[PDB]
Amino acid sequence: QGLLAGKRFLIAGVASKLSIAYGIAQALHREGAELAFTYPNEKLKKRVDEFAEQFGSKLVFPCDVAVDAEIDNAFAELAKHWDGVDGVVHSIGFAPAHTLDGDFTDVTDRDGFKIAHDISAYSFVAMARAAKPLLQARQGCLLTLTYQGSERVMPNYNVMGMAKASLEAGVRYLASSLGVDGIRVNAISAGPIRTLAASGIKSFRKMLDANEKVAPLKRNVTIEEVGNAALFLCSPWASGITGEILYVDAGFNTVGMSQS
Amino acid sequence: QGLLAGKRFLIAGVASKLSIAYGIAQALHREGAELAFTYPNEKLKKRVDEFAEQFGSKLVFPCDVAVDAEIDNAFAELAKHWDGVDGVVHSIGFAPAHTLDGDFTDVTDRDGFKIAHDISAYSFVAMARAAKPLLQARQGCLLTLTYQGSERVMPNYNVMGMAKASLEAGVRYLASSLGVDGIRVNAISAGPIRTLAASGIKSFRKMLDANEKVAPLKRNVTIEEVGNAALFLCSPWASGITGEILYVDAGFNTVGMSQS
Amino acid sequence: QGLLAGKRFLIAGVASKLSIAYGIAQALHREGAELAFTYPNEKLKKRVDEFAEQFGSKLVFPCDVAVDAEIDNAFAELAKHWDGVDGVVHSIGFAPAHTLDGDFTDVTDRDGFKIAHDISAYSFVAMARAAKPLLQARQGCLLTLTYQGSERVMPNYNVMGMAKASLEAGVRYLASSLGVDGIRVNAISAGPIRTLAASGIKSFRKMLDANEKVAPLKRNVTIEEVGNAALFLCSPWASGITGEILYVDAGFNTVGMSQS
Amino acid sequence: QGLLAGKRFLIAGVASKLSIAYGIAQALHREGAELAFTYPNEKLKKRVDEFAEQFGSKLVFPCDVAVDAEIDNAFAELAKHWDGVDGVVHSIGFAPAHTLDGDFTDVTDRDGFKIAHDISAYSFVAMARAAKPLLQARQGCLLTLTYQGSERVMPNYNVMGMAKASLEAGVRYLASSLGVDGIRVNAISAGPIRTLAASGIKSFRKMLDANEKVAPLKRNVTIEEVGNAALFLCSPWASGITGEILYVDAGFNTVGMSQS
Ligand SMILES: NC(=O)c1ccc[n+]([C@@H]2O[C@H](COP(=O)([O-])OP(=O)(O)OC[C@H]3O[C@@H](n4cnc5c(N)ncnc54)[C@H](O)[C@@H]3O)[C@@H](O)[C@H]2O)c1
Ligand SMILES: NC(=O)c1ccc[n+]([C@@H]2O[C@H](COP(=O)([O-])OP(=O)(O)OC[C@H]3O[C@@H](n4cnc5c(N)ncnc54)[C@H](O)[C@@H]3O)[C@@H](O)[C@H]2O)c1
Ligand SMILES: NC(=O)c1ccc[n+]([C@@H]2O[C@H](COP(=O)([O-])OP(=O)(O)OC[C@H]3O[C@@H](n4cnc5c(N)ncnc54)[C@H](O)[C@@H]3O)[C@@H](O)[C@H]2O)c1
Ligand SMILES: NC(=O)c1ccc[n+]([C@@H]2O[C@H](COP(=O)([O-])OP(=O)(O)OC[C@H]3O[C@@H](n4cnc5c(N)ncnc54)[C@H](O)[C@@H]3O)[C@@H](O)[C@H]2O)c1
Repeated sequence: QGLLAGKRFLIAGVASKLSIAYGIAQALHREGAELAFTYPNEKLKKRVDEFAEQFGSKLVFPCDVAVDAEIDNAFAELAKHWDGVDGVVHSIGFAPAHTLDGDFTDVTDRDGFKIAHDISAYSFVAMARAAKPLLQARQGCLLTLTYQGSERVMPNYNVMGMAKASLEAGVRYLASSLGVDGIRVNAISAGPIRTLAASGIKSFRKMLDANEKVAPLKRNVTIEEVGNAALFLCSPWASGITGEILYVDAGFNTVGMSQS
Repeated sequence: QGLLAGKRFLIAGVASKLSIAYGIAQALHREGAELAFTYPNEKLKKRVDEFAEQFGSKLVFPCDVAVDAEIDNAFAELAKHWDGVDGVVHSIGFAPAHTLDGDFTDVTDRDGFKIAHDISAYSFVAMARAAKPLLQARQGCLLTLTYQGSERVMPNYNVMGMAKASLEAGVRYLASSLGVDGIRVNAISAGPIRTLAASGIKSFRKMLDANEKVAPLKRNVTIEEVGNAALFLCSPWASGITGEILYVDAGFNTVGMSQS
Repeated sequence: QGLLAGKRFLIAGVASKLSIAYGIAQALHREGAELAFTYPNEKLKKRVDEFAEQFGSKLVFPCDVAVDAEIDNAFAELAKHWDGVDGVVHSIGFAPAHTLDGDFTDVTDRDGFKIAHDISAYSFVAMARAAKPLLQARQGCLLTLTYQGSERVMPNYNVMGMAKASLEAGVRYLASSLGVDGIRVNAISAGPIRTLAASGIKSFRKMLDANEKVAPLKRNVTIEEVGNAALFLCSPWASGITGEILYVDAGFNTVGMSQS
Repeated sequence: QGLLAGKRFLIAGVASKLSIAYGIAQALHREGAELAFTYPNEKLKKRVDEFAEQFGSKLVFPCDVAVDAEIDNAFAELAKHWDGVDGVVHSIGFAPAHTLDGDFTDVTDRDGFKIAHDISAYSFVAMARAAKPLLQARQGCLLTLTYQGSERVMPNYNVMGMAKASLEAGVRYLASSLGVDGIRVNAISAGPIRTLAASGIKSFRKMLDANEKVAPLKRNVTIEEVGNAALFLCSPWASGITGEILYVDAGFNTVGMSQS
């Protein structure tokens, strides 16, 4: 038996096999978890069904976190199939491209700010409410991904750095609120990894090349290592850890100035 | 001839004689600065006109930071009068009443999140964009107010924690964007202060009494030490300080666990 | 197999069955690890022989970290039995009772300060150096314990706060130095736990009680939960992690102010 | 008059006209402070009398911070002239050369650890204790200098980072220990400036080049910009500010990764 024998986990935000969430899906399944999966939109449905089956899963649901009623239904639809759940993994984030390309002051407009924070920060609080019942059942847990662009400035990150800072404070507030029920809320801050949201971004190459040089382990981290770190926080080995941001970035955050 | 002699400062967020905005206006004036002012809406037009008079000022303009026209217009209006400005002081913050009262997961709703972040965080960026031409002239600087509820959970603060965390990251993103022009960007993390944004609230009472016991100096902060600290971060004595979050809370944030 | 099958770990700082290093050992053996052990003075030896016998181990050595030869010695003595080690686990700390018993200014003399930083902080840098040859073979990994009394004031803790601050800086620096050799350095900020360090102290309970009231999971943490976190940080599941301070304190570090 | 109208201030650690101590003293004298100085060893005495002459001071005393006797005497010898005192500025920092030149794990020996901590971290505590009676009288304040080597890795800083972290904790433990006598205790974390610590070192030249590139204000900071921030923390404008590490580094600390 694996560490999560006969446990249930919903995984929000699986678009491709390069995803962080795919790396998280692998790891949990490896340790004998039973996965459910949400999809954002009808175009993604067939691919998420293929990914679901790859993890021996037939529990797929449409959930666009921009809509309230999709969040409510997607967990009311899950409540039919499962009478409880051990963890929900939030691995969602978005910003309009125009707010990510350039200098923060000019391109950061109201509507792009409003979306960044809605999808990337409020979805997690929305999802935490719509899960609270099925989580209370098994004293389950929450996991989200964040980026250190929130604590310190990173080129081009811009309005995401704010929406990610909102989300990390939001982790600590969910943790205190849901603590009394036995639910743990945690996040991982991942180093840069090549996925869909990095597709063809030219900054990303140089920026990964910089992260590789600056980091203490002299390499960029893998979706495998983010998967294993997530698993730990989704497991009973992390029962004393709530409210935590776990940096999985080779120790890049700890470096103030690199020799060359 | 005080420290700020023949300098100009727009002060955004004066609603009463209790306000941190008021305290800041007092000490900047007390050092010989030419203040301009803004007011949210028509109902607060007279009271601010009255508070404007007090500091030799007649440069009062309408600014609801919810609307994009009103932000840009009021920064043209001022550009007729002034051809330069040494500082802008953001001191605006709002969240709907039901978001600041209950269980975080239970009470915190999509629009309440949108609104809180929109007024309490994006307004700062929007004002920095609008204020950018004038500040370029004098190589001036920005200042906003934040609360350590972002960094560590406080009771009944909830989504404002998420909104302040977003604002504080914003301060750093601005610090880097506008730093090429000598424009500084800082914030003050004020202890709790009975100002207008706590009246009718019986929790805030208990909150000030706790703060007095935990704080090292064993006393709350009113608005004149927050005012004098804003004076400092707005003076040429802080020419080397940008992107800072200065804690004006008589040490509260350093205490891990206070005796009883 | 267990996760740590065919892996070797040294455990420095086993005093009693209340100890954290004791708890750590139980976790590591439970997943198939072959432990070594150390003892500081002659009076401890047989108790450490007996704890080592409980984990199927006759690798028990003298290592008083006050003495350089005794640190240099044991890692030559270990070098006979093992060609390569998968990690040292530093779990040593000390301060003269009189320094942890009163007002910080009144009681913090030069020798107290000297011992505190020598045993609790410096030692980790020495035992990193002594252990580096055996660590490079299997790309092993270090791990010390710390208390959040470094980052915020806890009453009585006093000089150990400055020692732990030094130690946590010790971690980030070693992590950069030894990263090049593939080595991971990490710490755990454990919540307060009743162990032989507190045995005689009245005020520690009132401190343990406070933690339970403030912490979001409303409970203290066990040497098991610390132990299980230390297993994860010593494994291939934490290969993407170095320089981290992982809080295992049921989320006490996230709360600025708790209901009552 | 200026801000510090007939206040008294002690300045430990003026080495030359390039020192921060000197630069602070200057800015403190500008606002009407009567200054007293100390010197370390018999060589520096004339130079420190020569400098103390520049600012109106014949109050100059011998104080090697390695020795307890000269601390208790220096504050007994000051107590003759001055009945009370308004602040003590601690600009003392020292580590061996060998410890600040190489790989961290190799060059850090027990004695170099003990010197770096004992001088750069304990000296600040020891002086606060001797200076209590005089400080208590005028409800005076303490200031110290630190480097963000404590919080993140800057190359070749090595064991000093452990001492600056140790120090930065002591600022908090002293802020809460001496807080009940209305004594404020703060530190300035200063950007890199060329001083007598930098003289002879060649890495320093390169480290300022990068710090200028990275820092949002595109410039290093001046002893006058550190002077005027110290002034603020030693003044009545900072009465709500204790236990603070104020960054005066052109916002370098706020940058995760600079473009280029
Ligand atoms: N890429 C990195 O190196 C990195 C580093 C740190 C943190 N992260 C975080 O990891 C998370 C996962 O991103 P990723 O790296 O796997 O990239 P990704 O683009 O594959 O993942 C983001 C996911 O968000 C989903 N999503 C977008 N809008 C949605 C909506 N309205 N409703 C529902 N789902 C929606 C997408 O379908 C997608 O699967 C993000 O929140 C990101 O900020 C990534
Ligand atoms: N009082 C505290 O405990 C404390 C501590 C730290 C920081 N802060 C923050 O400092 C700032 C100042 O608050 P305050 O203490 O002066 O209270 P306040 O109510 O006097 O000030 C808030 C200001 O925001 C303005 N405002 C609200 N909604 C607006 C809108 N739609 N458009 C434009 N202006 C709008 C109000 O007119 C008012 O002037 C806020 O951001 C607050 O959150 C408060
Ligand atoms: N228990 C807590 O509240 C707590 C919380 C966080 C961190 N910590 C830290 O974790 C570590 C483990 O503490 P513990 O709870 O296991 O206490 P413990 O007393 O059970 O273990 C401390 C160990 O340090 C050893 N030690 C003391 N002086 C030594 C010396 N000169 N040379 C070598 N070894 C020496 C002791 O003999 C013992 O084995 C310490 O560094 C402590 O500061 C403790
Ligand atoms: N300049 C920078 O780059 C920089 C940046 C951040 C922090 N700092 C810190 O600021 C402080 C001032 O450094 P500086 O730039 O003026 O260099 P400096 O060497 O000129 O000043 C340090 C002072 O410490 C004194 N000192 C050393 N050992 C002593 C002892 N045993 N007893 C008494 N006095 C002793 C010296 O006499 C000297 O005046 C130090 O703590 C330094 O670590 C410097």
